[PDB]
Amino acid sequence: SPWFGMDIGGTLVKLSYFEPIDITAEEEQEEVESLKSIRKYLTSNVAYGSTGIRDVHLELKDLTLFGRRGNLHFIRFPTQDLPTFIQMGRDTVLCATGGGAYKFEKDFRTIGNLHLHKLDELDCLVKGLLYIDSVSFNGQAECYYFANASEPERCQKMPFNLDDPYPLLVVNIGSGVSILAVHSKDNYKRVTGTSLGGGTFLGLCSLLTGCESFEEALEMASKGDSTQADKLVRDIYGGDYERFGLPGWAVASSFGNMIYKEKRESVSKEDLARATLVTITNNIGSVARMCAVNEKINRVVFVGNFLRVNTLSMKLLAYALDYWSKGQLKALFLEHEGYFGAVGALLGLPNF
Amino acid sequence: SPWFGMDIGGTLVKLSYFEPIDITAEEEQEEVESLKSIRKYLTSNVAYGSTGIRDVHLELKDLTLFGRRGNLHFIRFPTQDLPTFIQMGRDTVLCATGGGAYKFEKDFRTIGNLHLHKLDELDCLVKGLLYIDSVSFNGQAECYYFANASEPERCQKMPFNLDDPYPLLVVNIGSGVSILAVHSKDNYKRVTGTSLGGGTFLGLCSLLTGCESFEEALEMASKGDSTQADKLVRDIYGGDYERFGLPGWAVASSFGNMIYKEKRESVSKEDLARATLVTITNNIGSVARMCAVNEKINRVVFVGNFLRVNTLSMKLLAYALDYWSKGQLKALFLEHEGYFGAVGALLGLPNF
Ligand SMILES: Nc1ncnc2c1ncn2[C@@H]1O[C@H](COP(=O)(O)OP(=O)(O)NP(=O)(O)O)[C@@H](O)[C@H]1O
Ligand SMILES: Nc1ncnc2c1ncn2[C@@H]1O[C@H](COP(=O)(O)OP(=O)(O)NP(=O)(O)O)[C@@H](O)[C@H]1O
Ligand SMILES: N#Cc1ccc(N2CCN(C(=O)Cc3ccc(C4CC4)cc3F)CC2)nn1
Ligand SMILES: N#Cc1ccc(N2CCN(C(=O)Cc3ccc(C4CC4)cc3F)CC2)nn1
Ligand SMILES: [Mg+2]
Ligand SMILES: [Mg+2]
Repeated sequence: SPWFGMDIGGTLVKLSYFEPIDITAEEEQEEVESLKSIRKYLTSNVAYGSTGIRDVHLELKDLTLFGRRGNLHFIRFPTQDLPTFIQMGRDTVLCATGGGAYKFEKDFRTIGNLHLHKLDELDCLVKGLLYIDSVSFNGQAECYYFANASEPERCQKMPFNLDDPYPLLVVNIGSGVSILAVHSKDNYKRVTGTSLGGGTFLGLCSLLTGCESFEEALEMASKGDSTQADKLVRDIYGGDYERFGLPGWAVASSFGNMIYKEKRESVSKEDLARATLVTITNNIGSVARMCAVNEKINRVVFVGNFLRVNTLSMKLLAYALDYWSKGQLKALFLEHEGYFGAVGALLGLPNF
Repeated sequence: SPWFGMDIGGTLVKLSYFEPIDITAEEEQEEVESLKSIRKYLTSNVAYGSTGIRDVHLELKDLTLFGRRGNLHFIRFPTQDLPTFIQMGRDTVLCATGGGAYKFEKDFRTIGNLHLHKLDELDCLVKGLLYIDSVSFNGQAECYYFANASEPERCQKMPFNLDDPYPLLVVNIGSGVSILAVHSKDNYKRVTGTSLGGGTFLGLCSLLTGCESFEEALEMASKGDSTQADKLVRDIYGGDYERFGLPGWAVASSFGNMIYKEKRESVSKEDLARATLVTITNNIGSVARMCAVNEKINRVVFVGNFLRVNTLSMKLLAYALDYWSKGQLKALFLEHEGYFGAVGALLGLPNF
């Protein structure tokens, strides 16, 4: 059957699909038309229906997997549209992770003779992350950081080597946030999590601005000034709070200037969008910092699709983690950050 | 002069005023009419102007302070109205803390010959907290907790002894949040803080519901169902996430159900108010838990005026801290929780 791994999250389904490129003359004959139809449908289209997208820039080319050569593809669509996906399927052994592997188990079994194997999401995350870093991103680094994140005229994306990846703090920013401490390939734990994640950004942003997509929320945020909504240390002290080394620009109270009616009446949608992004991002960084200090881990890698096409939040994490840790922690990022669970699920295929 | 301590915060001014009750016959003669006017104005009124309030239930009666007996009064008004207060004053040595002791220093000096002594807010907090617990609340405990916070038919306020108060984690919930680690009477530090505090509750609540006061925000929240806005673990998994011991009722994504337009169209203002309260309160508890674990401190005391007339948030903190710490941390509360800085400032009077 086709080789897939699927991560069904609260918001997005992520699918990794291995396309064989070493099909022999005989193998092409002994392939049933439905399979050929699936393969050409997936490789000849970049949009699937109205909401499915293949992230072509992420494709791993000429990967050797399970003794075959092929291309590894990365595909996403909203969990809300999983009924369409399953209905297309009713027109295979499926390794699946994420909460939806449990929630929609019975729905996947409406596909006759389909074998569903549920795999744990944080176990799939770690395996897929380590795997993709190991094979490289088509010879480039999978992992990167922002050099000189405190100086904007210097701040720039730079590769980071994870050849000895342990220990590692993994911050998975999906709908919510899970924080993992990875000590070895088989020794890892979920430290804690936070409820203020990507779904909070998008949910609050939609309530406050009427935006109707993640991308629109980011576009608004890019044009806004969060300090129109937030109360800063300098709004309370008139300057820095020197005694505890708090700079005047630090946010003392997120949305704290919105207690004044006249400020609520002058704030723009874009300002609110940016304050929402800054609020969520700073809280993620601060929780990550506290977990890193507690776990005695100085490398903090951020994954999940909150950071997809979201350089604002990545740069804010890079600057804030370095600034508030006095340079003791470094923020790391991965090119395939939304897809590690799906890859880890695909990697469980030989166990079945 | 009258004995005052003042804490000028980002949102509220808190004032502690010592009323002597041992005035002798001669002392009453040698008292100038303006002073007599101030004392009778403060003791014969409970509302001052349109926005000042004396919290009569908090009064400490027949306290011995600086070798005199008197009553200690607790008074609050919005920082926005400090210009009115200063203008009334222009119709004394003032010990003052909070960010506004710095920001409004020049304004206080418009009162002729007034000596302003700025004192550090976290230093005043610790001194005032330890002092009030030491003298008791008119013979009752200043400190309390909620017994059996996990069972609602049993949950009840109970006194807690702080006679050896160290070590102590103090979580000061004002506009934002400061977290203090107190190891002794003279050994304490600010561990960290969070920007998601009382001003975030009130600012977001006002944006989302149009409420026009803290009390109205709490009244709305009391009638709402936060699960109409939040995405829970059971919304993602269909039940518990057993592998990591996450119950189905845990919030996976605050406001995470608001990414769906039809849910934004059915959610009530009250639901949004409660989701705002729950979001802020859970984040405060979770940050407090992480700091307590890092500081190796198991007693966590919550202060500041976010918790004033706010039993919902107190009970949520009590339950959440006990539940998520598996009973290793206990949430503590103080009857005079908004006023410790003002008291600590008053206690610095003999140094000048
Ligand atoms: N096209 C998109 N649609 C929706 N959300 C998007 C999109 N692109 C990025 N995001 C963001 O990515 C988040 C979801 O990230 P993701 O890692 O896929 O979480 P999930 O796995 O679906 N949720 P979870 O069950 O908590 O692990 C959303 O909350 C948004 O902030
Ligand atoms: N009458 C009220 N008016 C405004 N806020 C209130 C009131 N009663 C309670 N609150 C809450 O109490 C918070 C302020 O608490 P408080 O401890 O007085 O902070 P502050 O000292 O003024 N701010 P900060 O400079 O950060 O220390 C507000 O954010 C509200 O959530
Ligand atoms: N990555 C990462 C990362 C990102 C942010 C972060 N912060 C920790 C420090 N903060 C704070 O104390 C926020 C704060 C709260 C209250 C006050 C009172 C007026 C005195 C002042 C005041 F500043 C702000 C948030 N930590 N880490
Ligand atoms: N006092 C105190 C206190 C209050 C709350 C608290 N929480 C820590 C545990 N939380 C979490 O992991 C929140 C969370 C995030 C993501 C997910 C993913 C679907 C799997 C699931 C998921 F549950 C919730 C917040 N901790 N302490
Ligand atoms: Mg996920
Ligand atoms: Mg204060």
